[PDB]
Amino acid sequence: ERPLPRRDFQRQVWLLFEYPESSGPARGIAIVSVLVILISIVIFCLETLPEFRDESFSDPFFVVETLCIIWFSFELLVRFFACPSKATFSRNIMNLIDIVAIIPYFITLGTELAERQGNGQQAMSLAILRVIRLVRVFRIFKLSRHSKGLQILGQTLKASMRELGLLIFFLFIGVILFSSAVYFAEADDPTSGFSSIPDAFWWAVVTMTTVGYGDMHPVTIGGKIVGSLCAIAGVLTIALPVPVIVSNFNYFYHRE
Amino acid sequence: ERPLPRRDFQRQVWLLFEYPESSGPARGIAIVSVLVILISIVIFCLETLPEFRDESFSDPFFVVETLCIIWFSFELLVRFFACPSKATFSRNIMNLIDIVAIIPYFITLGTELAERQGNGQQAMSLAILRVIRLVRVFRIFKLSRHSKGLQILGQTLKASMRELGLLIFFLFIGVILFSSAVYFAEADDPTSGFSSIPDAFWWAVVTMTTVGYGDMHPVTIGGKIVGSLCAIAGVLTIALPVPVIVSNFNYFYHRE
Amino acid sequence: ERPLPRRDFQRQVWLLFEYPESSGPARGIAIVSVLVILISIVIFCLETLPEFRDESFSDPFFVVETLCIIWFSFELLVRFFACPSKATFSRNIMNLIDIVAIIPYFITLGTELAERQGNGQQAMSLAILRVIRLVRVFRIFKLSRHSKGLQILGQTLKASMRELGLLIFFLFIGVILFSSAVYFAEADDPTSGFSSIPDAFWWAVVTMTTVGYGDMHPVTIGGKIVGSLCAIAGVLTIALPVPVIVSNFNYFYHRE
Amino acid sequence: ERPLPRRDFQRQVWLLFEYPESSGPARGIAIVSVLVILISIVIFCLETLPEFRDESFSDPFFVVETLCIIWFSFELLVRFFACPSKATFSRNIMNLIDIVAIIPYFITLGTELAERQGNGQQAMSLAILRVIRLVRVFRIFKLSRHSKGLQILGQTLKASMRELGLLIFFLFIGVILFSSAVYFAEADDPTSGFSSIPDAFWWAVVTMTTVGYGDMHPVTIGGKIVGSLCAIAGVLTIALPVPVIVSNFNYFYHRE
Ligand SMILES: [K+]
Ligand SMILES: [K+]
Ligand SMILES: [K+]
Repeated sequence: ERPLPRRDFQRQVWLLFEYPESSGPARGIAIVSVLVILISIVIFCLETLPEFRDESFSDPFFVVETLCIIWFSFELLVRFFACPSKATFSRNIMNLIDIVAIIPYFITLGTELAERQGNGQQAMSLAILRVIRLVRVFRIFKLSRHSKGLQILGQTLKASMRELGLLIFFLFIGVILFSSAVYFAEADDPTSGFSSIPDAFWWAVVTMTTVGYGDMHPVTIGGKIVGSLCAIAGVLTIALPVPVIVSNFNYFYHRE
Repeated sequence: ERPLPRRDFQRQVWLLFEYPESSGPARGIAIVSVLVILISIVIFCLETLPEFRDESFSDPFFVVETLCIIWFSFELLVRFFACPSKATFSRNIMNLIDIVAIIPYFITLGTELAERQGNGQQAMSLAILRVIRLVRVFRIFKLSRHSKGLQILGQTLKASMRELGLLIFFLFIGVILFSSAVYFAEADDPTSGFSSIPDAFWWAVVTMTTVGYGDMHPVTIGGKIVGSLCAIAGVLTIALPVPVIVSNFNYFYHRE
Repeated sequence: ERPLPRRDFQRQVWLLFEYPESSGPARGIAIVSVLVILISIVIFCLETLPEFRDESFSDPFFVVETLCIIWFSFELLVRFFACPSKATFSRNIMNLIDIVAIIPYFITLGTELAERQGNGQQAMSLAILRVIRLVRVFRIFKLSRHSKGLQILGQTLKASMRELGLLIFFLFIGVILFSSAVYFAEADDPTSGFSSIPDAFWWAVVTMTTVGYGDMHPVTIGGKIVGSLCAIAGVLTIALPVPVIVSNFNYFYHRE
Repeated sequence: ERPLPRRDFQRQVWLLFEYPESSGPARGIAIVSVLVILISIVIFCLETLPEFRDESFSDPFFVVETLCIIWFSFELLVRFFACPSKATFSRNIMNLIDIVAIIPYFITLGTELAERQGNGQQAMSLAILRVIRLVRVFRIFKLSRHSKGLQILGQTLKASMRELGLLIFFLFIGVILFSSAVYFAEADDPTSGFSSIPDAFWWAVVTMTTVGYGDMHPVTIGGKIVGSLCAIAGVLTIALPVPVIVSNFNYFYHRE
């Protein structure tokens, strides 16, 4: 188990914010957290449309974000307020997700107020600002608190690291081998889409995995001879470590 | 078992219309029902061609439908006429399929006679009438009475609801994650098909499941780096709960 | 076992033409049959090129066929010459393959000599003559005499007829359902490739099985909503009876 | 086990160059070999770009190759210098990979110096020189010394030769059968991409394996009827001997 605060207000509060099975208020708090997470995801994925892109203070999009960040920060602060051991809090993982999901809103807001008002700046960089906007998407994983499915998935992926390594390794070797073969089989032809070996990598990964987008396909006979072998060998290299991961997931899931 | 009427005419009739193993007439009735269902499906799927679309009373298409509806209604009425318990009849499922397959023909016919003759109407709506035409397709499931395969499938799908939930959940998370990544990796380029994050959802679902229609594919290098990972992760998220459903079906089917 | 002729010449001959494990000559005869089969297949698949198509007596293509038919007929006649029981010969299957592979050459040749010389004819029909040319391809299955793999495959396919029926049935139901849904979701749009429900069948089969050729894909949002579900449900309906057939093949193959 | 030299310098040297678990220097040597292999692969795959292609002595690309070949030759020579039995050295496989990876650099260099200086030559041939450049790619397999994954893969592929034969055989039969059917179903149409049976082979292999590049697809109804059956039968013929190979790999990998 875990220690309990065994006190007057703090123990009651921590049982409220930690165990959704306790009472009516615990279920209410949990549903509130789920609703706010969903709202924030929709806001993030919606503000990127062509229509509102155009070319702050009262915009509809800029409000909702502040409300969601307020609620996340309040929840994190209260949850940390009554926590028995600090070492466990540091060693956890959900708290890392929460703090990472709260950081970017402070950085963006913080950066604009100080610099624009009292300095001349590029932005920072086109790349730097763009990079942050992307990190803002980790709010999905806050649903790990409310579903056993994601936690089972996390444990399965942690247990099976080595097989992931093997799968990527076999894919890499196959990609290099077949890219080289099909580039050299089509150098003499003028009308070929393969300009260099680093350009056939995309074709090799899209053919081994059986997606086959349809651009860059062989035309010479020597090209087709190799494009068949790539298709055949993709299945063989892909399907080797799948049973291990499926077995791990099934055991972790049906365990209880 | 089930109670039997244990009477003079009604018991004989219900044994005729319920158990196709009894006699010659039972087999004849069953084959008649199968023929009529097939005819009705062909009529529904055939009257939609470009040729007879053009821009009622004696049309070839409008007759056959009335005959099929007559036979379905007669069969349902007779089957319900001699039924021991009403609660079982309400709690069943095949009867729901039958009544749902009979409703739309009455609504369409019923609506035209009263309104056109004595009122001015839009139709109802373009959408409303169009919506009903689609519901007319549930006549296929009336074959659940005549094949063990469909009933095995129904039981398997009922038992494995949770794994279906998990599969859709993992797909949804993967879709959002990779759509966001590949939209942000291709914002700077002018010649890109991805205008907004809600526009990359189609690409993500068509790549994770390995269909790969071939429109909307990445062009920048940063786009290709992510389009490879989507292809790899689609297999992993798809192939997790398949063994459970296959095991359920195999057990339900080979049970007897 | 099987009866043996137990005689002077006929028993020796039948042991020569039936059991390739006996002696050196048996192995020589077997290799000769394999070489002739391969030659005939190459001739059939080669005479169809654009170059020799253009718009008989001494053509290179017309000779080789007569030689191969001569050898096949000689082998069949000798094999039947010393056969203990006639009922077994009729009830076999390899002999059916041999006679079916020998028939078309006689029909084509036979038809030209009598009719052209003494009558005026269309050909017979464009379709009739074309149909026969296709039947000429059953010469491949004569390799069932020389590989255990094909015979294992034949036994597996014979044992698992019912699961094949179920697979086709589920595919048919899924095809009709999703074709109807995606035709009705795209009637209002002008620029759609789906003209009628019988036209969406091709899209449904190419999407459920995850080939995805790339013509005929949805454009409206309502179309995409259904095109995702088709992709998901294809895997589910395809992957149900595969384990049974794989188990049958594995048992029949590893049995000995 | 294996014999040990049991001597003063040679035994110490062979333990250094053979067992990376011994000491610090053994780990250093192993990491050096890995770094050099990776460098050489990058050089080979990088010198083929459009930019440095243009239309030796001090080029950046021509140096690095000489350094890598020097190190490979030194390592091979030292490893062979202290080897107990010659028969084992000949019967090994890693040494074959090393000598094959060292040969091409000598041939290319050797050929240019003698012939250009004292003779007039074509090159040798466009094909001959091109063929060698391709063989230069076997440097990847030198990583078999430093990963258990590749060695497990080698043992699995050696054990399962027969199932590979069966898979290719079933694919070949299916390809011929469906190519013939879909060529004859589309001869009458003018606007068809299938000019001859040898031209439909590419379509058959790309459809059976479910890649589906998207050129060459059927247009007539008779063509679509067969293009569906090809898609269905590809899964059946592909998925038969996969369980055997997966079982072999799993046993060899989880053995220890
Ligand atoms: K696929
Ligand atoms: K495709
Ligand atoms: K595909």
